[PDB]
Amino acid sequence: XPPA
Amino acid sequence: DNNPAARLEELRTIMKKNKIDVYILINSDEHNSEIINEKDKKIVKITNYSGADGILIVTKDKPILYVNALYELQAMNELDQNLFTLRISRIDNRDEIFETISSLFNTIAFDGKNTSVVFYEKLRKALLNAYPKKKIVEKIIYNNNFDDVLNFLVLEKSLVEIYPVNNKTLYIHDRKYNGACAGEKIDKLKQSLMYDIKNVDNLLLSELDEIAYLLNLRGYDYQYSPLFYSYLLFQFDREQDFSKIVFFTTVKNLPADVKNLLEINKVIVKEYEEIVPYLRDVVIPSIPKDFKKYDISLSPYINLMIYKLFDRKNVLLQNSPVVKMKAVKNDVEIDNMKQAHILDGLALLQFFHWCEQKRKTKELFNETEMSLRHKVDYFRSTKKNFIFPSFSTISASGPNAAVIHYECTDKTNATIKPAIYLLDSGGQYLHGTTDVTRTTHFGEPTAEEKRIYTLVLKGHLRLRKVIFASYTNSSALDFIARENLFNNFMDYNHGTGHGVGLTLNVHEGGCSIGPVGGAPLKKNMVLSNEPGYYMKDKFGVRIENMQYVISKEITDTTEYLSFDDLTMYPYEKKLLDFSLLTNQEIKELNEYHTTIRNTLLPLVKQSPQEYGESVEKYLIEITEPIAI
Amino acid sequence: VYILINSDEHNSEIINEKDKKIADGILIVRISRIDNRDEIFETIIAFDGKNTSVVFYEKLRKALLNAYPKIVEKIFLVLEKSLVYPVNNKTLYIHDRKYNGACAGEKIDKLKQSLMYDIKNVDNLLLSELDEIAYLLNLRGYDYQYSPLFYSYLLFQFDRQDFSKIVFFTTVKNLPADVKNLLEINKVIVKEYEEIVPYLRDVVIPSIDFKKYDISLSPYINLMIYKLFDRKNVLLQNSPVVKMKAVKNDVEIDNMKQAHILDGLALLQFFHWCEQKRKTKELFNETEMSLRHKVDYFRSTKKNFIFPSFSTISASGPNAAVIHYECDKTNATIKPAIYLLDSGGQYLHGTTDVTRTTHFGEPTAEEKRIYTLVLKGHLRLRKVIFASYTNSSALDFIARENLFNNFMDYNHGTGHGVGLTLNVHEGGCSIGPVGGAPLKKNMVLSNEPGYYMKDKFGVRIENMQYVISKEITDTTEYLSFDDLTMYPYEKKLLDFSLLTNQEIKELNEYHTTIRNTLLPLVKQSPQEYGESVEKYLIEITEPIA
Ligand SMILES: [Mn+2]
Ligand SMILES: [Mn+2]
Ligand SMILES: [Mn+2]
Ligand SMILES: [Mn+2]
Repeated sequence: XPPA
Repeated sequence: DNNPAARLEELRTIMKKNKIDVYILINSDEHNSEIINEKDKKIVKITNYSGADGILIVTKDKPILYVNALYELQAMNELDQNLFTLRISRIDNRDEIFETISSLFNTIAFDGKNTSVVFYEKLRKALLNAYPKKKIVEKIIYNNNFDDVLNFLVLEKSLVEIYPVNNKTLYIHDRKYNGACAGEKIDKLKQSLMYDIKNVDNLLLSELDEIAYLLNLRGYDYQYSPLFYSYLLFQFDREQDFSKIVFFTTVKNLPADVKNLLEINKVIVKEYEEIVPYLRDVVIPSIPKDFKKYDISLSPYINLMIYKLFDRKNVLLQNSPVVKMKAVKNDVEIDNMKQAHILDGLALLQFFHWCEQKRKTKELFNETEMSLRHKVDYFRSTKKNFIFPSFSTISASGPNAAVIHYECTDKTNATIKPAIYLLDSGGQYLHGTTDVTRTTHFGEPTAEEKRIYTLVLKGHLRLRKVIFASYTNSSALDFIARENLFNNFMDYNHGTGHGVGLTLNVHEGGCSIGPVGGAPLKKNMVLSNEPGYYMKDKFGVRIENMQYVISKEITDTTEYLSFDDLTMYPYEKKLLDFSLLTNQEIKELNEYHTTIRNTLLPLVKQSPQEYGESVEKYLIEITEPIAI
Repeated sequence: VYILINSDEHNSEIINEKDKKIADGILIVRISRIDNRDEIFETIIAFDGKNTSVVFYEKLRKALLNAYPKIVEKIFLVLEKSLVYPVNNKTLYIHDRKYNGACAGEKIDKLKQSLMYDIKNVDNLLLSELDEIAYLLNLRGYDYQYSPLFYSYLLFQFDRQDFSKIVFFTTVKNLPADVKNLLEINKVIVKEYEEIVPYLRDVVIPSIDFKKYDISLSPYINLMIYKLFDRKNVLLQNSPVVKMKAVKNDVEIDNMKQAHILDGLALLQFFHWCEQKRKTKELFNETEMSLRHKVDYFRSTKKNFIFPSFSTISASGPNAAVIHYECDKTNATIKPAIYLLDSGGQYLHGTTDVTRTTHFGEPTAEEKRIYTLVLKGHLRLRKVIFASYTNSSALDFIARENLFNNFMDYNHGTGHGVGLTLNVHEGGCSIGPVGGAPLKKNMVLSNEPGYYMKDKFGVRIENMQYVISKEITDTTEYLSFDDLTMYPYEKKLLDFSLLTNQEIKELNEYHTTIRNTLLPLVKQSPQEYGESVEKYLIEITEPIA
């Protein structure tokens, strides 16, 4: 998943 | 029910017997790992909050737990708010916790193993300007002897002690996968110390992916990354090579062929827990007393314990040269990444083929998120050179797809519905690490759903093929992935892309594509491309590929770059809004889908046992060219 | 090894005749690109203490220390008297509040607060940037040709508590009588300009883990003032005034709009003149110089005009490929070909900067294509909607992308900040490939993509615009721009194969807006603007089918  | 009020009221006594007023508990380990093992999860045993990001201030008054914004809806559902004060951290409020703990107490404690120097210093420098009158005395507490004591206390061992042990052995990552010998990499690191870093002769590698990458070794200490607990210490001798190399790790997990091969650099091998007394006793006393010379170079997020052994004036916090080293893949690595993604595409194909068949039977609607998650994980596991999943699979139906990091559990499981379905999944292979998201629909898509998908897809297709001058900052690339959402006053609360390791961590630094911080990109960097959009209580969409930086064109003046695909799996035609799609996008979709068919179809046909003709018909179906 | 730079004691980009010993250049006793930037320090002792900035000098000595490892430096030699002119006797004047929206005391108060909260480690601050001083004191001057600024220094000393002393160094013979009031009115002490080095040396400096600095200096400050201190005690940073005037207040934006309306009127008269003469073949006996004098003339007749904000670029044909082109022995005849006009002015209302490219002949398909590719990024940047966290370098990217798709690029930045009756290039914000930061509401920026071909031609299309708040949702603030510049684009140069319907709609919207704004003013003064002018304005603002 997303780096955020 | 493993009661916290019990464990908290218990803790408050152990703080008391130590004269310890305020205690900060954080979820992390001494390697700054994104995913921590159980032995390092202290916060959950005390709060029943199992979320990964969180910080716990434990005082005489009501304890406060900070968590990230993405974990909030889980913390309300988990954390009892009568016992503990709940609070959210956002990009807005970030330093609030520093302000907070400044607002309370003359004795404070930290887990030396579980705290970054970054957190510590920002706090300590919060209390410098908070209470200029107070003097801060920092102390490392060894073997629970507090009898030698603003007191800042770095704790050698946690006040919360705990889990399974890993006995599986380290293995060599064969050159055929990594493209370069450990010796070559260590020779490159050597060159860095001569030219680049001339103000330090001592370097400690604390990042596990850096140590694995450099030594071409992998291990079993982590569930989702094939890494192993270690430190690698380098001591440079200017007059122009390495004086010593000290490898701290779990020796019982060190195989025999690796040890003899560790006589190749004549590496000294120590036990893992000896890092502190070795630095404290052997290293530090040996270092002799316009241009400043530093005693040691530590990674920015190095644990507090290792840091406090030195005088802060003599430590240099910066990235290892390994960071830039791993961010640019060599061609063998790229080629291997392609093979891993090819294997992954085959696995996704089986997964969606199976879904589609059960969609028809309608048996798909007795399935759950957990069931679907085990299936894709299974299909990957039947693949050559597969190690294990590269992170916990996000399998989310309908409204749960609006939760970015959503995790089904045996407890949290939902029935698959004829609605939006989001699957974010990836694998570890000897060939590399993969990360891919696809969003599909098992029902009749609504107009809003198609439109949201397509607006996400437009950003995603743009970033696949974008042409950019080599100087272009990666934050520009992040912007074009969002443009089409921006035009609609829509956004997503995460970054667009991250670097990705070769059989290391699914999130690797050294490059990224995001709104804050950015730099130019280099050829053969590998990055994710993953715009999304999330509607609470309704649904969400994310579409993610991995791709690598290629040279597109070189003129007399300028070098232009673009990307090339790693990920091979098609997009969802049922979700397409053709009123939003230019013909250049449709052609790009078609060109991608045909490349997928050319690649995967011959692999399918030759294992009719494993795949069969229903699968290739399915493959041919989802790759059929769209009409202009 | 002597190092001569083109800069003055104040880090002016456009330097007076007193300062030119060799615009952009460095003499050492080869081009500099975005990759090649540090080449010169790798390439490379005495310096002009007046002309040399501590950024260059510290970067040099540091670079030198990397190799060859111990240097000795005496005021490395720093020359007070430089090795290797007209004077300005004209008076300074107050910039009225109706234009700038904030009293000089109200600014100083804001500045005083920066020292209580933002800067806690130093009590002394020296302002060397002429526009910062002019902005802070709401005063303007004649010391420079294209910017209404004056040679000065301004030193603040803080009591930690309040400001203990404010001393203003300047040319006192240019300080008027009503102004000497405003100086004692803020209780300022007024000293002369050459007193800077003596006052710091023989007065201020005798005073004063967790560290306290002696003085805060702007990064590009000259060495003569710098070397008056030991490096350890000198904190190099932007002053608080850099982010104060980068954000215009609303009265400032209102005045900026009015400045651009007057400017739209001057361009309208200028190009109406060109066009009448095009019809008669008369234009082709004119020259780059006469067209230059003509547009400067038409501004000079606008209300509250001061002088041109930079040297007008009037460029025909192949000359349009020279980005910085400056008209006597360089002067060329006007041709039936590409013509590029880059001009602007200083008004009491604000500073303008505009570029339009047109064609006095019949455009080739190449010229139209190049023009339209440039225009497309220009138009994109005009109306772009972006989350308020967006780095400005991203805005720079989208002004390039259409050019990128064809493997073309321009060798300059897309935009810079603009001051209010100040420098036409202002720091505090920009739109560029290298440096970038999030933009804020009421920042004023140029938007000026281009493309240039040696010996053939060039195109640049430039507007000024300012940042607005477009939408605020639960999570996010979306920003966009609104126009300052009001002048049409060139319909003759449009390639309609490259233009989307959204671009046409926006063109029409912009052109009808220009007509709605300029036309009633034109009709108010028939003797300044003929019926020919009205008809011409109407024709260039007509919707594209
Ligand atoms: Mn993912
Ligand atoms: Mn990802
Ligand atoms: Mn201009
Ligand atoms: Mn300009």
